[PDB]
Amino acid sequence: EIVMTQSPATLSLSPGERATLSCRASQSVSSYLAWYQQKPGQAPRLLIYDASNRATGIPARFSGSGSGTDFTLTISSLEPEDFAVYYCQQHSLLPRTFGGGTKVEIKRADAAPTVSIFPPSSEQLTSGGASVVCFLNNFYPKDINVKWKIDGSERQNGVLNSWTDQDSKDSTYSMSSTLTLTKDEYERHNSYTCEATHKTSTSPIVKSFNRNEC
Amino acid sequence: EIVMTQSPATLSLSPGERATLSCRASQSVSSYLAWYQQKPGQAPRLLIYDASNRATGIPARFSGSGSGTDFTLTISSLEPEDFAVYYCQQHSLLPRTFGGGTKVEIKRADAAPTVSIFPPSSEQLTSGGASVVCFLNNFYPKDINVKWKIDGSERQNGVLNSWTDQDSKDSTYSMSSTLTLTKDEYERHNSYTCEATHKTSTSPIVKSFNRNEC
Amino acid sequence: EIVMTQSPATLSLSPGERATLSCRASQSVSSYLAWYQQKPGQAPRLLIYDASNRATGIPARFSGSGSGTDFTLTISSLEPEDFAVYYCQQHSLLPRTFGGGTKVEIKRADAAPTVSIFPPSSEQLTSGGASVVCFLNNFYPKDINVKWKIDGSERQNGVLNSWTDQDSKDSTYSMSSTLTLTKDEYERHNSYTCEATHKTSTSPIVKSFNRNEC
Amino acid sequence: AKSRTIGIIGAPFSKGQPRGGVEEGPTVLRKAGLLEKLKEQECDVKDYGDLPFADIPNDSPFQIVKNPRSVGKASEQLAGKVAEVKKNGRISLVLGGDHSLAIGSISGHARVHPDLGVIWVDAHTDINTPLTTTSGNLHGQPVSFLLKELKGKIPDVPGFSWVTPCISAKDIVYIGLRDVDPGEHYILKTLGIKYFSMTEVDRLGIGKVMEETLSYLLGRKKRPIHLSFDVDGLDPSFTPATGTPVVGGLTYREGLYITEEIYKTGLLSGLDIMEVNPSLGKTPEEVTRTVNTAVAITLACFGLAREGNHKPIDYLN
Amino acid sequence: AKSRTIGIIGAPFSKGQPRGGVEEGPTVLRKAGLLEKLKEQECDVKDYGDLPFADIPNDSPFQIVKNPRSVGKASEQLAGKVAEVKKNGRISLVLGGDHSLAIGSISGHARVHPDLGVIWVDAHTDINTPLTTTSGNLHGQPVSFLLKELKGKIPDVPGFSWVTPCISAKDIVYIGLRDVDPGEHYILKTLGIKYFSMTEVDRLGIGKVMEETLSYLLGRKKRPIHLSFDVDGLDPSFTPATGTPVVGGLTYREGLYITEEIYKTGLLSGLDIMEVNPSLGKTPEEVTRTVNTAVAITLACFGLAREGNHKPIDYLN
Amino acid sequence: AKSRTIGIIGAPFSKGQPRGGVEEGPTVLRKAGLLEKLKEQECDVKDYGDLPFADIPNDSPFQIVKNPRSVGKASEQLAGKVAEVKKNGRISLVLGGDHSLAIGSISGHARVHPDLGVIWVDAHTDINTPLTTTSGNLHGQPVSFLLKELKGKIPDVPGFSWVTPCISAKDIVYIGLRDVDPGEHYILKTLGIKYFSMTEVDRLGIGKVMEETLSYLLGRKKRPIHLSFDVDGLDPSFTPATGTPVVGGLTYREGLYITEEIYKTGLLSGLDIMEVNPSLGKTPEEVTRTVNTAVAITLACFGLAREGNHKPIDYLN
Repeated sequence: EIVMTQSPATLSLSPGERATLSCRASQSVSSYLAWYQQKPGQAPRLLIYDASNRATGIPARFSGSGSGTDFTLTISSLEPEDFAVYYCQQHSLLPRTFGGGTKVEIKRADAAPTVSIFPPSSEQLTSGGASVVCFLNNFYPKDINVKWKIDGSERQNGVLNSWTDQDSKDSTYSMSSTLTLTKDEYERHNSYTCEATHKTSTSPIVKSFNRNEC
Repeated sequence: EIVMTQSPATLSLSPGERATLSCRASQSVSSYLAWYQQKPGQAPRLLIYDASNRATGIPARFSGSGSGTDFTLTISSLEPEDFAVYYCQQHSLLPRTFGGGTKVEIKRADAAPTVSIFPPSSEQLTSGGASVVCFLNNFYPKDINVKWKIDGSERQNGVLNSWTDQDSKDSTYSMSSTLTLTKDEYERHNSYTCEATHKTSTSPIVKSFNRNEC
Repeated sequence: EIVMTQSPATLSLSPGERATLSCRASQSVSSYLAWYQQKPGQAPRLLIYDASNRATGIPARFSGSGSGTDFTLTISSLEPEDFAVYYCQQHSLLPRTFGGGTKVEIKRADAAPTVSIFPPSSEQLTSGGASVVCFLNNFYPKDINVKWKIDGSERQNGVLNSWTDQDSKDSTYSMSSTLTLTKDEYERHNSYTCEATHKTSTSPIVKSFNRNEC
Repeated sequence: AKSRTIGIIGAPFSKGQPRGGVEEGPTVLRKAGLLEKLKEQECDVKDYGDLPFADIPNDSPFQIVKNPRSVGKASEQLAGKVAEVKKNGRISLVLGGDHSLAIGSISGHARVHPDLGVIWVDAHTDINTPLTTTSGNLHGQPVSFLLKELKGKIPDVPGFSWVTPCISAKDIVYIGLRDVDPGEHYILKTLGIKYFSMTEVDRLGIGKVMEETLSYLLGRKKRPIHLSFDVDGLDPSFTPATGTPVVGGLTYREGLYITEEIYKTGLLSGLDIMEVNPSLGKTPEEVTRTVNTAVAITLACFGLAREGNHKPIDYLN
Repeated sequence: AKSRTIGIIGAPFSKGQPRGGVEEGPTVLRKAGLLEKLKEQECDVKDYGDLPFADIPNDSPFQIVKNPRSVGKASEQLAGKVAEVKKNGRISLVLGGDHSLAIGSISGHARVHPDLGVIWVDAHTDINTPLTTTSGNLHGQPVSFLLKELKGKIPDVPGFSWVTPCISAKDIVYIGLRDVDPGEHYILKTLGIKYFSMTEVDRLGIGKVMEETLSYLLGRKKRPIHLSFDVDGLDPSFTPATGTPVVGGLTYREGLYITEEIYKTGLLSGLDIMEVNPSLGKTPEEVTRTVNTAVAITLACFGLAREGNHKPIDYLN
Repeated sequence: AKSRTIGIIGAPFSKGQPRGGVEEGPTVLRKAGLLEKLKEQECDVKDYGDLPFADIPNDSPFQIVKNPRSVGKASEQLAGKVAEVKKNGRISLVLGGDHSLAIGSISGHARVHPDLGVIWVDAHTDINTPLTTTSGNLHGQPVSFLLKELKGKIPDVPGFSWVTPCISAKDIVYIGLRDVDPGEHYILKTLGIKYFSMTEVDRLGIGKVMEETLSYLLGRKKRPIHLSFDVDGLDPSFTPATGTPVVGGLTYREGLYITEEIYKTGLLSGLDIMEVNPSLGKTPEEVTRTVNTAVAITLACFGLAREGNHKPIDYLN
């Protein structure tokens, strides 16, 4: 049992220069560990087999080093098809731990989210439910805290969030704030606020609507 | 591990003709399974040892067949002493599962329950409790849903039911609806309803009483 | 697995005569068990190794007997440095259970607790908490039940107690009644009672204070 | 070559022994890759498939012998298939199953070679008759239908009308006996069958036992050897997933030595691997040890010596 | 018969060895049915019951020897009972317990047969004296009270005033030595006792070892054999539930071979089964393997050969 | 004495074999107290410490042979240290590690004694060349750099420019072969190396095997014996925590007998304990059995007979 730690937890580097990564071992794995290229929704493709030597079908640019505690993975010719989570794997000690994840993002000028909210349908009120979802579209980077409030008094334990992968063209992100309430708790209150907070937003953007307003 | 399934979950056949049962295996047990006669409160008496051959003290009528996936148990001369739960047991694969249960009931013209309710005693109010039990006596078949209500608003998580075995003479069933409330929740409300529902009852029979009515 | 039972659960004997203890086995350990002297906050020092024979550095007075089910430990010359919890250990059967604990206290004329209460600080009200602790100091013996009340209606699940070891000089005990409430539940009520009960107290001593009284 | 020219015959049959589960005999021995582990060394392996064993519904037992007709029909079908694969000049590797199949597996072998010798490696003698049995299981009675000297002490068991006794009492050798009935030991001492029980194996050692065995069968005249190998004859620390395990058995070393000395005669002409029961291992690791043991026994029957084997070309090139 | 005429003597005694729990020695060996497993073959089994061993309260130890008086009184009571069951012409099956009982179990046997020979199957020599011991446990000193040549190197241990040294140094054979003290090995090489340690057992094999053992004891004159069998002398893979297990022991095959060759002399006249400790198995399966091993050793002492046994009537009827 | 004058050389090296974890070879064998268990009997134990093995960063492999420069530098450093401890007149106890170190551990031994004989106790022959390998691991190729007859069939592997072939084909004995490559078996039959595979060990018994081994090496002329002992050559029931275990191995009894017969020649002059891997035991109990087995093998190499040992003074005082 050896914990394998990766020092860049996330990474955002524009298509261009080197993007050297890190994988630190808790013991001396001693030039016996590997590297991977798990794209989202794919099988983890092998990059490097034992700390170097560029395993069998890698294009030109994924050399690494090691021997034997803190290893590197150099992406010298970044090539924007390579935007995937990278994993380091020790192998010559059991059990066989992996790294943590090295999500190489895309690096652009920080985009503001389009903070937009929607009431539940009247069809859902005929079912007995109330799902209030605030959609935040086209933002960069990821980090947004969204606060729901009962007419100004904050909401917990009903909020669900769905983050996207980074988009291919504008390199932004999208997010729902899925808040589900009952039919009774819907009809008790009116002003349903979506307090969004992004780094581009100097003030916390609060998007709201009253019940039966539209 | 082989799940043994019995196709008649329950059975109700009057003293008379054949009552052929079913035991389906999930593999090929191949003429290596058994049959049993667990009377209520008794030890499971052996009927058939390996798919036939009438094991050593069976009267005249409990032949079966098989070989090797879906087996039968014929009760050709029904004989109303035989009203007991029957179990099939595979043996030549481990672990040794049994069947599910084949509760051969008595088959009569469907009886109406005498839906009767009783308040808790005043002795119980001097203890701090309130047990409201609605007794349903002499019904056939078993299936009755009983609904308790807080003066018309339904009750949950305090209702206990005690079903009898089928009676020897009239072949009916009996059932308590044991509802236990506190002393405080007793004194809050008056009309304590027993909404009973039997197949003989075209309308749901509601038996009720007010608090301190009798 | 043999449960080893000690018949004096507690013990209080003044510096003086014999203080013979008990260790009953559930089988025949047959002269193969031991004795210990765990002082509070110390390592359990060995008294007797196999039912007798005074193991290697014991002063003059810790002889015992046995062979083979219910054993004794004689403290003939009591010597008030010996006020510690004593443990008997069976050894020649696995697993190796110990006794229960034989807390030899100090035996004086029973002291009354100084039942004293304190409000939470106003500093704690600026934090959002309310810790109401009733200190009971210099009592003997240990047994005191302390009741907290919401202006006369009893309190549960917030009461913590911290008992001391018996003091060296006056041979008494001390106890906090650590009751922690919120800032809101503090401001709802005023009279915060400490219903203490000691054997010297013929009446249950209730120490109280109003909110913002002092 | 003359040896290691294998015709595999599966036989998933269980109605001789009570512990149901040896029907996955050929299935587990093939899914552990017995064919592929034979095909490295020069083995002309031809799989003849598992046999279709029908289910006779009115399988009325004998007095104590139970399921007689199913075992008789199964062994007749197996003896036909073994005679078929021995007319092709192969070595009849039969693998079941249970020892009840060995009636047909030796009778069909004796339809082609009437002068064979059986090395019956088993914990038990399996020489019970339908009159002297206590269990009545037909995995304990294959030998007593085969011996010529027991003609007359065998009742006409239904389904066994075809069985002609094919071997004599002085042409069979037991290796590994450690659980013998009183009736079995009385038959074994009356007929004078040369047996090497675990007393003699502990005394002489497996080298002297195999030397005396091959001198007893092949010393007078070179003749086909039919190793009928049981997996409870080995010690249950090595094969726990068998039907009737008896502790204190042949070690895995000694079993491999028996099969290697049978191979180095070059006169092996039929192999039986019976009583493998993968449904009785308390862990899957126990099943894995049992099946790897039986596969290693078969591979050492067909040429895999523990000292190593090389193809006859120069490797320093 | 002359042999297999057993008088069982239980002896639930533990105060020689430290690991308490061998008091369930006869209880577990009887509840595994040693009596009923003897009574199939022609064994006139007469249970003489467990002995009542008193608890001496002031059991003051010696210098290093601990609990001396309890062991001395227990062995005197056992020697009286063994002399009683050998005046009845039986075979004194004693089963404990621990090796500290073997003082009485050989002395009471020598009160009837003064010319016996002891086959001491043990992992250890148990030949420590009260002067050369390190543990001081009396399960490691039964032999040195019995040898005639060690008269004078034994202090007057309390409770052992009755012990007369009964056997000589050339009338005892060790089989299975693999954990010997320096004092024990010095005594064993000074007295010249014929010992078969695990080096000689690995060299010669258990056949040659038992042949040389029976030629050493019974070659000059036929005399009673007193097999004093320990269950740690077998390998701890077979008997893990013993007091002092030492790895690399006699296999279960070799132990059964020793007892079968002792039986086939027909001169067995006393059996000791010591150091069975059912409270030390890490699983109940370990206790089950230990007790089944010791029961199988006793049954193979009293006639159950692994090749099989039959009553002398015709079975083909 | 002349023997049991030990110079321990640790060698925590792993870059020959794939299963990383044998770097805790000397660490676990020393923390089990090999030094202290040697120091009871008269052993002038001098710990020469673990060797510092550098990490060559650009360790570019050969065609199939992988990590060549690290193994070559490690064996050169080890051969220097072994020549140092053999100029002090000791017995070069080397303990690793893996068999890739045995190149240096025999070469440095042959720098002092040019006429040594290697008893290579291993499950494998380890006689693969860089041309005939399939794994390419250098724990499978130490012998083929050492044999004088294989000069010319060995390419100039980088890091092995210093290796002079030091022993001949008729001066090495294999004991325990049960997993041999086709290339390995072809080399073993071409050179005519006297090997005792598990077929011959099951046939002759370990007494006859060790007698023929010592007669093959020491029968013509008394010469230093270099026991290079592997812990997968023993059966994996005794050492499961090794690199490449192969079932059906030498029992713990037979391994102790081999080492005792090597000691009783008095000509042991170097011991190698390789392939101990404490990170592969499925339980810590498996690691405990492996390390206690290897420690007992080393202690029986240096005088601890199973029959017992005593210092030459009177103990009855």
